[PDB]
Amino acid sequence: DITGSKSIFQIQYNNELIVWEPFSERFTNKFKITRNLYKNYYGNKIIFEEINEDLGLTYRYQWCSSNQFGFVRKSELSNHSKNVYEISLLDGIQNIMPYGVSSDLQSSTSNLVDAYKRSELHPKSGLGIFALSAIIVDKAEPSEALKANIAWSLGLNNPKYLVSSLQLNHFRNGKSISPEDDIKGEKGAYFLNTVMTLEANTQKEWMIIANVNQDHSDIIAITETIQNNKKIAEDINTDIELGTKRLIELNASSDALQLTADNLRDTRHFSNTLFNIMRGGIFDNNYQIEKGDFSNYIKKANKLVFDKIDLNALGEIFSLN
Amino acid sequence: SITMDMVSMNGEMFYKIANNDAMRPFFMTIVSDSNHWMFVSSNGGLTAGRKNAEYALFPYYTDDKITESADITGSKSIFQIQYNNELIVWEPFSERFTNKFKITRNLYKNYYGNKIIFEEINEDLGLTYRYQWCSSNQFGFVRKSELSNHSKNVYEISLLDGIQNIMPYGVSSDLQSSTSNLVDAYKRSELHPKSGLGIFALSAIIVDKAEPSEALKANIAWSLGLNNPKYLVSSLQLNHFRNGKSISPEDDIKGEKGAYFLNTVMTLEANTQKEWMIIANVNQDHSDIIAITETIQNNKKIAEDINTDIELGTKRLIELNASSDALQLTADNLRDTRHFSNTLFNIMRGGIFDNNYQIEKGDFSNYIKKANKLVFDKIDLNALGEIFSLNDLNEFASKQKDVDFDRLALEYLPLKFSRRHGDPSRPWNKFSINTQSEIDGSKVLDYEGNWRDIFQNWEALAHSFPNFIDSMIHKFLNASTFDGYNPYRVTKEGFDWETIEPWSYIGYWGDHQIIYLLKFLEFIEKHQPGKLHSYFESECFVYAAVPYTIKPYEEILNNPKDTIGYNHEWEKVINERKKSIGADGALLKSNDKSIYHVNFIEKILATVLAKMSNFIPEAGIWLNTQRPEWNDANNALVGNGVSMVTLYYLRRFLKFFDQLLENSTLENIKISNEMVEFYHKVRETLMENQHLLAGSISDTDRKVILDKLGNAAADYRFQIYNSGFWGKKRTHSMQGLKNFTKVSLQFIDHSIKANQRPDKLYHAYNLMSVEKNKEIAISYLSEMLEGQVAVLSSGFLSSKENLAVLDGLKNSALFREDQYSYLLYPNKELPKFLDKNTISKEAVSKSELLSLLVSKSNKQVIEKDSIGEYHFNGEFNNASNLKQALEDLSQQNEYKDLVAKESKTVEAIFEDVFNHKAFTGRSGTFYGYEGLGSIYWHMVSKLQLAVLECCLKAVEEKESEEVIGRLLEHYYEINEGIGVHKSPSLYGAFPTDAYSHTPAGKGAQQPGMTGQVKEDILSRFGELGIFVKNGCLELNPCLLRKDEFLKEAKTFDYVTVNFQHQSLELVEKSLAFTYCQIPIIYKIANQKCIEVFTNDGKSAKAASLILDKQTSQDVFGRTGIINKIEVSILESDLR
Ligand SMILES: [Cl-]
Ligand SMILES: [Cl-]
Ligand SMILES: [Cl-]
Repeated sequence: DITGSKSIFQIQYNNELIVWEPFSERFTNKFKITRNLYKNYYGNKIIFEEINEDLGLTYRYQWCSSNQFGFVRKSELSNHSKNVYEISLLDGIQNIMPYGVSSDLQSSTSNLVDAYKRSELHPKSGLGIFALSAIIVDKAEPSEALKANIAWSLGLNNPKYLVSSLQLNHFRNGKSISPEDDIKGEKGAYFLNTVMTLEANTQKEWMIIANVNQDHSDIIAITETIQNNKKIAEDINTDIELGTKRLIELNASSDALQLTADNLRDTRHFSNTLFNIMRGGIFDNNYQIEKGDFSNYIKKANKLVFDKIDLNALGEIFSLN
Repeated sequence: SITMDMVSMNGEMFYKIANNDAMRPFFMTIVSDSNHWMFVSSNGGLTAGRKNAEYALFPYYTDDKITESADITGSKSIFQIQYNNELIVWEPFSERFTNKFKITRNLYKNYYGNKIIFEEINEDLGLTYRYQWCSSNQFGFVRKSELSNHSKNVYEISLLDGIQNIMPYGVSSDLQSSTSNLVDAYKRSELHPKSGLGIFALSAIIVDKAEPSEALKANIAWSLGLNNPKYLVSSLQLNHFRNGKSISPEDDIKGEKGAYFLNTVMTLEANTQKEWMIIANVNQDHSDIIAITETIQNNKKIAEDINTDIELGTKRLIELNASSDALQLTADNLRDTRHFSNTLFNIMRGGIFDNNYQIEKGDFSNYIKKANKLVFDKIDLNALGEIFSLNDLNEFASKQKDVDFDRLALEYLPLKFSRRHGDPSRPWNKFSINTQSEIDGSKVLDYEGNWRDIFQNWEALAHSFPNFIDSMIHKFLNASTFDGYNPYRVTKEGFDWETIEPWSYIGYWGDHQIIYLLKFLEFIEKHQPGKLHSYFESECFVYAAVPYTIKPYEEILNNPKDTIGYNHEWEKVINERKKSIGADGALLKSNDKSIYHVNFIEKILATVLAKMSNFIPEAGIWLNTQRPEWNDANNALVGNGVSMVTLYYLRRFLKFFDQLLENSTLENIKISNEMVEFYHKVRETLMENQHLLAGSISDTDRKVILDKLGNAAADYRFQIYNSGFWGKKRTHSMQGLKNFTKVSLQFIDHSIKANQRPDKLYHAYNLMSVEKNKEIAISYLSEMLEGQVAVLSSGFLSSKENLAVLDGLKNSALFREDQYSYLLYPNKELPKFLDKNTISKEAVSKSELLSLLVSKSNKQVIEKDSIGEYHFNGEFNNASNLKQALEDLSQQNEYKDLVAKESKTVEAIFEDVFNHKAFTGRSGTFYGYEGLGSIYWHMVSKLQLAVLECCLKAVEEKESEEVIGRLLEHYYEINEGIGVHKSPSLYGAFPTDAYSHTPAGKGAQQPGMTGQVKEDILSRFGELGIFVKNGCLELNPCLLRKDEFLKEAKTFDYVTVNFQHQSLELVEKSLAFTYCQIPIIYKIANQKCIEVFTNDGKSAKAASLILDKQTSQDVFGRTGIINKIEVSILESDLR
């Protein structure tokens, strides 16, 4: 309810404002709903889905990974009713950690950490910066926090932004929010607020991207991309699919791929193999070895041997043979 | 919408916050007379237990997580209500059914702070549900439930009500915090069918050892008041019921969080109410559980016995608090309630005396045994009874002719009820309420506390028990070191010092000595004039052996952050003496004796000379002892920081001492031979530099003076660390000491005059640096509240100057508008993330190294972003990270030379970007606690007391009524800021409860045991005109407002010194309070008069409001001779 994905919709139906908060337990048995959960055959994507059967509205969000961009939350709001709906939506992620809090400190002393939080919005780009005012340390010495966690968005028109969960309940109670760009002392969050007309038999999509361990240069690169790169959505989707492709290549090298009459068995063999190579490893490239890695390994193993053996006769890459 | 009213609930008065759910949830401590603790949010989320976190009923987490846990932990109630042919589900206090019903939520807390009620009105159904938490020494926690039908309908209701996420016995708070999932696998919750009692245990105590580990205790919950209940011992079916279905009884659930739920079906008629209770307790063995099961089955009056024990709890709470003058009755119950809670939080932290001035032989005898085995063997306590007074002990001691017994007898403090101030909002502090023996639950007479916290609490406590002041003074002095400092903690047994575990080091706090000692010395001289004089030549004081070596002066000057080593060899000798003697083994010996004894004059010189040895003219007292002063958040000022704050209080200390010496008729003093050189070198340094005070002091002369003072201290301590005290003393002139005090005051006064700002505020903390190794330069820091508090406390400024300071303060950046009170230092905008760390293009291009690193796309030190701006590497926290990176670069051939050439240049660019030379600590770099925009209430209340003392000075010296009036206006406004009359939404909690701080973005944070309360106790006594001077009590308000006086008749229920609960009838135009637990009634009258009523049935009247010394001693001595005092006050003297 307080951490991760959160979505609230204010829907004009008749001359009534109706509030729907999918995946929450905030409105028990208010609506007939169906919840479905999806996971892909490779295990690297998951979709949460709620159908509001009273409104003929479905909300889905999907988690994907991107080596380049971090985590990508892809959202779809689908109107399969015969009605046109005026919807004001608040959607995003909450209890975003700032960079540089140890897991130990967050576990034992979360309240103290809050006093060091500062969440900001970069106005031009809509990117959210989740940082500390200082790295928390016992020493009586300066301790600058020069990295951040981030979240940003594509696909919604002229959004208002929150960088905290302070106004979430106000929205839940059918009221409108004020934009935030600088909140101190509170759990980080990243929410988009937009108003849209969702026609019958139509679907609206958007995505939120979040990443960790970002320095000033990393953040400027994203802000520039948001402003100048017309194909940024495509580049994100390309990097997601590259991820799947690389996952398949790793696993397939350990005989993960089978096709029988029974996809459950085929899928289980895939995941078995993945969990095996995740724990024990997979070979880099068949029986191929790199001179540089091998040379470093010998250096650490036995300095006498490393001094004595001349590896010049071997190429930059060579086989086990 | 959010109002606060007084409301009777079942015949008991509570404060009610209406619509409490419109406030951001706030955190509370529910107090007990016993060993209960309970930390609860206004939303219902809680942790609770007995003694400490290792006997938690509900899991012990930080206050954010407690607040966030309300849906799954603690109280839970679901009602299935048949109306029409519809089953309607209502879950009060939950967020499960948002806006399903029109509801009102109200929160109640009683005047004593030991009961809380949560209430939800379902306005659509005309149904109200309330539950109340109470404590019982015998039974544990009691949750009293009421379901009230105020509709015109009859309802068929099936209810599920109880408590969930009940801890099993024997889970450590550490394990529950870090590994709660593993704990679940060991849980087994059971129901005892015959009784309905729930048993919450582990299958085994969780341990790393490969050994059996039986879990032979449990937590329990049981119930009264419901007919034929079904029971759940888990939350597994909660959601089934939430969805309108019926439940199956449970009596054995493994692997799941414990819960205890009752299910019954009832017909609730119109205009009727149903009641029940749940009782829960911790740390129960098989015998304990059988006793409850038997009681449930056979004891017809068990409900009454529970209610009796709850009320006994309240009564005992009142008796404890009343003994420290907690009970007042004025026209304003908010003020009366705040005074009650202030006093409670004071005695909770510092303790309360067991029984007036009464001492038990057994406790006392055990204390002597632990203190000094030689003394214990030698002293025959037969002549004393099983119980005896402080006076009886003094008389007994006077006959034994043993100075070590004198000291131990005097130091004895029969305190109880103290505990450390840890809680979910102060999770770095471990707490344990160790007030009942583990063997038989009898009272425990013990105490422990951090130096500053406990001596602060005791100043307020002493007012109610004045004859213990000598005890406190000796405890303080005798726990001080020869080099003028003290260990970090005091205990009944003696004292504890910090040890070294890293970047871990020990030290001494600069503020610990002067002001805290002074308040006690001021107290005794008011109550017992001449008593301090009687100790001038009495060699009954000792020196605490704390094994810290303060380094030579030249090493301190060289690096004033590296100044104190732990002496492990000294430690071994102490531990050996402790085995051989007891606690007294931690006292310095001499060449001659096991325990070295000195007089009061020597003890004062020890602490004064240590401070003066760190005196930097025009700057203050150097902070160079590896610990800060009061403000931990400015802890990086240790090293080059200098305290004007301590100098201001030293001015007050030395003026007091100057007058004390002047009133003496002793012609000589007697001090350790070793101290003579030190005392003389310091005195001489000041005498021969006094000519400089005609103007300002150069940086050259500043160093000449500090070098002489510092070298003198260093030679003294070197001699004692290496050779010890030889045991000989020398006779010197009293005139010479008066000369020393006078010249010390001349230097301090000159320094004060050099520390006024243009805005009329005073400097709090300055910086020093050593220049051309021949000069000491001073620079200045921001305006700080603490400086204003200290200079206004100094006694140095005139009334007009005090008022100019306070006018400056009101108009300064320290005034925070929304709460109309004071910050510690200005709020400031910190740089936003993308503004923190940019290197100018010019600086990069002018550096060959940085330009080369950019060229080669090396990112170890500097990186260039895609709009062409330059940044230091994002991993750097400070210069030490930069240095390390430059050394890594210097391993590479192409960088080696440039790194050697430009390292200093690059480091200077770093310092230019980050300005770390200006860092004073986390105070300027965070947004809670002592941080930016935060009001830290203890310091505001110290300001209030200082302003009061300024008001009393102006009245006394007969300033113009304009000056008196303007000073009083400051007093009343500061008091308003404290917030007792604010709305709950502005205060952010119950305004009658103290909290540590209010940050910029939230209401009050950290409930209860703040040191603020001791200041507000003292200010309240000042307001009521309770003054002691020349051994005489005066009851004569000059600052008290007319509106404090009652507008209607009221009954004052109070407790006498002999624990009798009695009543007085007050009329209009009067009020009441107690002092030394005597009730005092003020009444408005045509003529001043005091009337003393004695237990012989007589009374005695005079026009003077100053009592004589003998009558005053009868008050202070708590002998029950005086029954009450009535004081007739002029309307024209009220404000
Ligand atoms: Cl502690
Ligand atoms: Cl303490
Ligand atoms: Cl001696």
